[PDB]
Amino acid sequence: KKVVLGKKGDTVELTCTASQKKSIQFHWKNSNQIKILGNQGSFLTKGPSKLNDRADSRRSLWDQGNFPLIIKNLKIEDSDTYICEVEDQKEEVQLLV
Amino acid sequence: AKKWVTVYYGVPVWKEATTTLFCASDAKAYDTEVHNVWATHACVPTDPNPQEIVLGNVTENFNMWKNNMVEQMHEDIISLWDQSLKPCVKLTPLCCNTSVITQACPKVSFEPIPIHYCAPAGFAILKCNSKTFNGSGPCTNVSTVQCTHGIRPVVSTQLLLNGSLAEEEIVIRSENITDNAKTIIVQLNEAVEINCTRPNNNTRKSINIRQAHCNISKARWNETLGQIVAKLEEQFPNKTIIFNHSSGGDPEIVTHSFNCGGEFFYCNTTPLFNSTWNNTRTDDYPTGGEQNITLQCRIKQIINMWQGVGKAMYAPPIRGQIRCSSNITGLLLTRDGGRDQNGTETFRPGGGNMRDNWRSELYKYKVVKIEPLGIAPTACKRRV
Amino acid sequence: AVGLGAFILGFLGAAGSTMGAASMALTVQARLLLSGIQHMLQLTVWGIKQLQARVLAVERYLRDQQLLGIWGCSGKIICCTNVPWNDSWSNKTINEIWDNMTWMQWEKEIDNYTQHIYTLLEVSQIQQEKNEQELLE
Amino acid sequence: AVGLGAFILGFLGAAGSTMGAASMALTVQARLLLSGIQHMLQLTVWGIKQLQARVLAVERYLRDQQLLGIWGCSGKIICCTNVPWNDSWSNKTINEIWDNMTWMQWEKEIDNYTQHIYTLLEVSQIQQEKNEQELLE
Amino acid sequence: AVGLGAFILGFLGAAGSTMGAASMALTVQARLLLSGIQHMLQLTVWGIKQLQARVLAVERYLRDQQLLGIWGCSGKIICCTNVPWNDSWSNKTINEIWDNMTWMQWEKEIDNYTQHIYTLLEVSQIQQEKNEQELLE
Ligand SMILES: *[C@@H]1O[C@H](CO)[C@@H](O[C@@H]2O[C@H](CO)[C@@H](O[C@@H]3O[C@H](CO)[C@@H](O)[C@H](O[C@H]4O[C@H](CO)[C@@H](O)[C@H](O)[C@@H]4O[C@H]4O[C@H](CO)[C@@H](O)[C@H](O)[C@@H]4O)[C@@H]3O)[C@H](O)[C@H]2NC(C)=O)[C@H](O)[C@H]1NC(C)=O
Ligand SMILES: *[C@@H]1O[C@H](CO)[C@@H](O[C@@H]2O[C@H](CO)[C@@H](O[C@@H]3O[C@H](CO)[C@@H](O)[C@H](O)[C@@H]3O)[C@H](O)[C@H]2NC(C)=O)[C@H](O)[C@H]1NC(C)=O
Ligand SMILES: CCCCCCCCCCCCO[C@@H]1O[C@H](CO)[C@@H](O[C@H]2O[C@H](CO)[C@@H](O)[C@H](O)[C@H]2O)[C@H](O)[C@H]1O
Ligand SMILES: CCCCCCCCCCCCO[C@@H]1O[C@H](CO)[C@@H](O[C@H]2O[C@H](CO)[C@@H](O)[C@H](O)[C@H]2O)[C@H](O)[C@H]1O
Ligand SMILES: CCCCCCCCCCCCO[C@@H]1O[C@H](CO)[C@@H](O[C@H]2O[C@H](CO)[C@@H](O)[C@H](O)[C@H]2O)[C@H](O)[C@H]1O
Ligand SMILES: *[C@@H]1O[C@H](CO)[C@@H](O[C@@H]2O[C@H](CO)[C@@H](O)[C@H](O)[C@H]2NC(C)=O)[C@H](O)[C@H]1NC(C)=O
Ligand SMILES: *[C@@H]1O[C@H](CO)[C@@H](O[C@@H]2O[C@H](CO)[C@@H](O)[C@H](O)[C@H]2NC(C)=O)[C@H](O)[C@H]1NC(C)=O
Ligand SMILES: *[C@@H]1O[C@H](CO)[C@@H](O[C@@H]2O[C@H](CO)[C@@H](O)[C@H](O)[C@H]2NC(C)=O)[C@H](O)[C@H]1NC(C)=O
Ligand SMILES: *[C@@H]1O[C@H](CO)[C@@H](O[C@@H]2O[C@H](CO)[C@@H](O)[C@H](O)[C@H]2NC(C)=O)[C@H](O)[C@H]1NC(C)=O
Ligand SMILES: *[C@@H]1O[C@H](CO)[C@@H](O[C@@H]2O[C@H](CO)[C@@H](O)[C@H](O)[C@H]2NC(C)=O)[C@H](O)[C@H]1NC(C)=O
Ligand SMILES: *[C@@H]1O[C@H](CO)[C@@H](O[C@@H]2O[C@H](CO)[C@@H](O)[C@H](O)[C@H]2NC(C)=O)[C@H](O)[C@H]1NC(C)=O
Ligand SMILES: *[C@@H]1O[C@H](CO)[C@@H](O[C@@H]2O[C@H](CO)[C@@H](O)[C@H](O)[C@H]2NC(C)=O)[C@H](O)[C@H]1NC(C)=O
Ligand SMILES: *[C@@H]1O[C@H](CO)[C@@H](O[C@@H]2O[C@H](CO)[C@@H](O)[C@H](O)[C@H]2NC(C)=O)[C@H](O)[C@H]1NC(C)=O
Ligand SMILES: *[C@@H]1O[C@H](CO)[C@@H](O)[C@H](O)[C@H]1NC(C)=O
Ligand SMILES: *[C@@H]1O[C@H](CO)[C@@H](O)[C@H](O)[C@H]1NC(C)=O
Ligand SMILES: *[C@@H]1O[C@H](CO)[C@@H](O)[C@H](O)[C@H]1NC(C)=O
Ligand SMILES: *[C@@H]1O[C@H](CO)[C@@H](O)[C@H](O)[C@H]1NC(C)=O
Ligand SMILES: *[C@@H]1O[C@H](CO)[C@@H](O)[C@H](O)[C@H]1NC(C)=O
Ligand SMILES: *[C@@H]1O[C@H](CO)[C@@H](O)[C@H](O)[C@H]1NC(C)=O
Ligand SMILES: *[C@@H]1O[C@H](CO)[C@@H](O)[C@H](O)[C@H]1NC(C)=O
Ligand SMILES: *[C@@H]1O[C@H](CO)[C@@H](O)[C@H](O)[C@H]1NC(C)=O
Ligand SMILES: *[C@@H]1O[C@H](CO)[C@@H](O)[C@H](O)[C@H]1NC(C)=O
Ligand SMILES: *[C@@H]1O[C@H](CO)[C@@H](O)[C@H](O)[C@H]1NC(C)=O
Ligand SMILES: *[C@@H]1O[C@H](CO)[C@@H](O)[C@H](O)[C@H]1NC(C)=O
Ligand SMILES: *[C@@H]1O[C@H](CO)[C@@H](O)[C@H](O)[C@H]1NC(C)=O
Repeated sequence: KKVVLGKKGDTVELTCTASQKKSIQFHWKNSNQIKILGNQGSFLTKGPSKLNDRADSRRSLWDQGNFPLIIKNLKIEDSDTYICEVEDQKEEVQLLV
Repeated sequence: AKKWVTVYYGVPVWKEATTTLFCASDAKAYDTEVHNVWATHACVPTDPNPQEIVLGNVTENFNMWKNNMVEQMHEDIISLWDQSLKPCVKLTPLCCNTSVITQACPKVSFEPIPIHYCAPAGFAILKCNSKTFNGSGPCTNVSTVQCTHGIRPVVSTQLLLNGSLAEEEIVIRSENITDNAKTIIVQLNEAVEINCTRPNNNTRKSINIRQAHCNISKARWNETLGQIVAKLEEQFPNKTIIFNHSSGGDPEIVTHSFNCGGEFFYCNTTPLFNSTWNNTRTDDYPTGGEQNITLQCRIKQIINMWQGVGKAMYAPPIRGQIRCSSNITGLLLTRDGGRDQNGTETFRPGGGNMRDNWRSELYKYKVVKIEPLGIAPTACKRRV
Repeated sequence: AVGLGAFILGFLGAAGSTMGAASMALTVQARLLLSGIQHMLQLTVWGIKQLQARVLAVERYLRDQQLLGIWGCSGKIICCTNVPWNDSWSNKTINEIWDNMTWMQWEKEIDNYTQHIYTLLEVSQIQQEKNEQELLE
Repeated sequence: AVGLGAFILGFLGAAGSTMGAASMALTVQARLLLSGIQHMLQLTVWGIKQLQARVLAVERYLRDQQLLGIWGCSGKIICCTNVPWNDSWSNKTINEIWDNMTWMQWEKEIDNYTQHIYTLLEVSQIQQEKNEQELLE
Repeated sequence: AVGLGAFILGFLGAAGSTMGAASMALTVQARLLLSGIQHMLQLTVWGIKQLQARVLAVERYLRDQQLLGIWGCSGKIICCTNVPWNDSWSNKTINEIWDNMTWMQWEKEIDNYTQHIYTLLEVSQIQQEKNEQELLE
């Protein structure tokens, strides 16, 4: 896994990517398969997660094949494995705080 | 006694193909209304005498989630909207600066016309006539047509409006009913009427006009959920079925949305999805006798666009009466799954991907081409 | 006839029929055919669309009838060649294929070999032409 | 040409000509052909009707050209078979028929036998195919 | 294909290509084809004009395919005859003609002889038919 370490109170950008640049559906889930963020059409949605008031995404980059998850105000409780689902492929990044 | 190669021409074999479809519609072209104006120079008159041929004993694999007819409808509708419901300010990213267009916002009449998609010469459309077709299995009753049924391009989220109903039962279709990352399309076999309005009696607030409501028959809505629940129960037999409000995100997803004229009606659907179902019967919709579930709606001027990333501003609301009368014909649901779902499943309104809205109507159709040249072994030999 | 299969170039039979049954049905229909035994704009528009489909099918038909001469099968609906079946392409017997399979199933059974077979057919025709011209001297 | 007889599929000659005369005229015209030596709605409507008639005649022509393969006569305007005339069908000589009768009169002379003859033609073709495949071994 | 030459009946190749090059290109394209690998009144008017052009080309094509039977070349794009070249009509060799000339140049080279050649082709076919029927006795 890619491993990214942040610190309590910081902001971390975790990313998923694609070879195709535009009109790509993606989702971010945690290790317990709970949705955090995702792309429906052109809209950003949130899942039933502990991160709904902290997680965000830079919508302008979605058409660049870059689908970031940004967690603002990190806590130790956020350390986890974050799973990207983009198109058909999956990616995993571990976040430590 | 040897097997020899034989070439045959006129072999009744077809393959999947992608071509550009044309369209037809019953446009009047003099009503000034956007769809009639667009259709005037986009679509032809419909076929005065359409025909359908049933193919006996033909099994065909259909897949509604890989259907390219969707992409064409998606692109035609985007053009229809961009050529009509023009925002005053259109702001989009460019990668990442912003590109801004300032232009007039005339108000226009805006009501959908069912559009029929038709195969060009050399192509044909196969239609799956099974009443239980789930969107990805084989279809054992297949007929050939040139044109699809007409589909009204209604653009909405959470609840699908107008379009069409299932023949017998509510059918729940999902590419993968268990991955928690697909929109579940629920097609109803009965419509539920929703009546939305702003009845010409509004004021303005400052320091309202942007206030409207929608009435949903209570009895039909609760009966509808009971039938949906019965099908969900079959899929998830040991779990509680919970209908909840949306999870968060852009307003177009969180609330319902639709467009009448230039009025975008963002409506709070919490009153429709706030209940826990035990087998197929529950409470949480008390029998008070009102028989009307009402939604609170707002008209917004700055909205997120569905056709791409960006925001757009539209001119303020019409001062008279706005009336919309729609048929809820299906739902777009997503699941709340996870490792800790200890005996329950939660369903929430979703949508926002306009392709899902179009798949819900185009799922029965496939475009094919004919490849008449085939080879089979024979017992004859060529004289040489 | 020509409407078999519910489409032009579906000439040899109904989709869903077995290959064998379709051939027999075609023969019977051929014998019968030779024995010989409300106005609106949309009518104009669709009349043109229908003609375009019919004209195109005819043009494609005629083109293919001449293109097939490359394998020595020009001007034919049913040809016959001198290329052996080679067994590995399909392990089924003549009766198994013709009696139980339809045409689509058959094409699925061997579509990993048709580009190979087409090449073999061309090679055989070239050799046949060469041999005939050598004999004519 | 193709307009002979004042209709499509009247190819072999003028109605009213004798069978013999029509054949000779056809040959002459064929040599010449190869040597090579105001706007109203009704124009749209009739343009479509005219095309439908022409497209249909072509489709029928092509269909029949392939159907006739059942007697070994595919792809032909004039065929030749190995079925004897059998005398009783018509007691006239070759010159009497070809020199004095037209085509309609001829068909009237023998229309009590054409279903019989068609059957005989099919049988001969089947036997010919069988014999050829038996020889090729 | 059929669009070669930028016109229907330009089937054998691009104008401007040499005769030889066109033949080779035709073979390659034939292999590929068999391997298989906004509304206004004027749309009605021109749709009809386009169909008339296409229908006419088909009718002419089919007619000529049958007319050529007079030389023993019916049903063919490329024929082969038994009439000697006779030298005087053209003093060029097979390679000189096919490698360096285009089709228009070639026709210009021999258009003082084509009526003569057409006559010779007819005569040969008549003799061939006569000989075959004499043998069949
Ligand atoms: C599902 O299908 C149904 C029907 O099959 C769709 O329902 C239709 O929705 C349209 C949208 O409003 C509605 O159209 C109105 O009908 C009224 C009947 O007379 C018209 O008067 C009204 O026209 C006025 O309002 C328009 C708003 O944009 C103006 O553009 C237009 O110029 C008119 O405006 C004048 O009058 C108003 C009056 O208050 C005034 O304020 C203005 O200033 C101006 O003076 C519309 O035509 C249809 O009647 C509905 N059909 C039915 C049967 O009710 C439904 O929308 C589909 N669902 C979805 C989601 O699309
Ligand atoms: C649930 O909501 C619906 C709205 O969709 C209510 O129906 C409406 O009830 C009002 C009651 O007055 C009806 O008004 C009547 O209109 C006619 C029109 O000519 C008028 O003549 C009558 O005097 C009266 O004003 C209204 O028409 C009716 N809407 C429809 C479409 O019929 C319904 O009553 C609500 N349910 C309950 C239990 O309140
Ligand atoms: C109005 C539209 C009508 C449709 C027109 C269709 C035109 C398409 C032409 C495709 C030609 C394919 O390519 C060519 O075909 C001819 C067909 O006899 C082959 O020709 C072969 O048969 C002929 C006659 O049996 C022989 O004289 C020749 O020696 C032999 O090789 C060529 O070897 C091949 O290179
Ligand atoms: C766009 C429309 C174009 C018109 C399409 C017309 C299609 C109509 C097809 C009719 C088929 C009639 O029925 C079938 O014909 C073929 C014609 O060769 C016959 O086939 C016969 O000739 C071929 C070639 O000479 C041999 O390979 C075969 O062994 C022999 O039996 C079949 O024995 C007969 O059963
Ligand atoms: C819908 C429109 C379709 C297009 C219709 C075109 C019809 C044009 C017909 C032109 C006929 C030309 O003239 C005639 O052609 C036939 C073609 O086999 C020749 O016939 C020759 O071939 C046939 C078959 O190979 C033999 O049976 C015959 O013994 C032999 O002479 C005639 O000797 C000639 O006189
Ligand atoms: C396959 O689907 C077709 C289309 O619905 C069914 O045929 C229809 O049956 C109804 C019964 O009243 C008729 O009114 C329609 O006109 C029929 N349509 C056509 C195109 O024929 C057909 O029965 C189905 N077959 C099976 C086995 O279910
Ligand atoms: C639609 O129904 C078909 C069956 O008719 C489902 O396909 C089956 O899925 C199971 C899952 O393990 C396989 O074992 C079967 O072999 C499949 N059958 C066939 C014929 O493919 C299909 O998945 C259903 N699709 C949806 C969208 O629910
Ligand atoms: C439908 O989604 C489920 C859930 O993602 C897929 O099943 C998973 O497949 C991965 C592959 O390694 C396994 O590790 C998971 O444990 C599986 N999950 C479960 C719950 O079994 C399933 O394969 C998908 N089905 C299709 C047809 O794609
Ligand atoms: C939508 O439903 C509401 C009730 O849920 C309707 O409002 C009621 O209308 C009746 C009719 O006389 C009044 O007596 C009630 O007092 C109203 N209720 C309230 C809370 O004011 C409303 O009119 C319906 N909408 C439409 C368009 O009819
Ligand atoms: C939305 O308005 C429609 C009419 O435009 C309502 O349908 C009518 O309901 C009354 C109630 O008794 C019936 O008598 C009428 O016959 C119905 N009309 C039609 C055409 O069926 C509809 O019920 C309204 N929706 C809601 C939720 O009240
Ligand atoms: C609808 O979803 C919300 C969001 O998850 C549920 O609210 C949560 O309920 C649990 C139960 O203990 C609380 O701990 C969470 O704090 C609640 N979330 C929030 C944001 O308050 C809600 O209960 C669901 N509704 C139904 C009917 O189950
Ligand atoms: C939809 O309406 C409901 C009211 O029925 C809103 O829920 C309320 O939100 C406020 C916000 O603080 C809470 O204090 C209330 O207790 C909530 N009410 C209930 C019954 O839970 C809901 O947020 C609205 N949703 C949207 C998307 O507008
Ligand atoms: C779910 O939303 C519905 C929307 O109707 C709520 O129903 C209303 O509940 C209040 C509670 O006092 C009643 O007074 C209303 O009359 C009810 N509406 C109708 C049309 O009868 C329902 O209670 C909500 N459920 C939960 C569990 O909160
Ligand atoms: C129905 O309620 C009973 C009460 O104990 C519970 O055990 C059961 O699981 C519930 N079933 C569903 C589907 O909610
Ligand atoms: C649906 O309405 C009927 C009407 O009697 C009621 O009994 C039933 O409990 C309702 N369903 C729910 C979920 O309240
Ligand atoms: C809702 O469905 C009924 C079923 O017949 C139909 O008559 C009605 O017009 C539909 N309403 C809309 C708005 O399309
Ligand atoms: C389909 O199966 C039935 C079973 O008797 C048969 O009669 C019918 O002809 C079949 N259709 C085709 C296309 O073979
Ligand atoms: C086809 O026959 C040849 C004959 O030697 C053989 O080598 C070849 O492998 C066969 N094709 C296949 C796919 O086995
Ligand atoms: C081919 O058919 C024979 C018949 O006995 C069988 O033994 C053989 O295994 C078959 N080959 C394959 C690949 O199934
Ligand atoms: C009709 O008879 C006259 C008599 O000379 C003849 O010249 C003419 O060609 C005949 N017409 C036909 C169709 O034979
Ligand atoms: C045809 O010739 C056969 C030869 O034996 C004969 O039996 C038959 O009766 C003849 N046909 C007629 C109508 O006489
Ligand atoms: C057939 O022609 C011959 C020729 O002499 C004649 O004698 C005989 O009677 C004719 N048959 C009939 C039935 O007229
Ligand atoms: C024209 O000449 C150029 C020179 O290279 C050649 O490539 C091209 O194919 C020629 N065009 C034709 C029609 O032969
Ligand atoms: C063609 O060959 C013959 C053979 O004798 C010859 O007489 C004739 O003159 C040749 N043609 C020309 C134009 O020389
Ligand atoms: C024909 O080609 C030969 C080749 O040597 C040449 O000698 C002769 O003069 C040529 N004839 C003419 C008329 O040019």
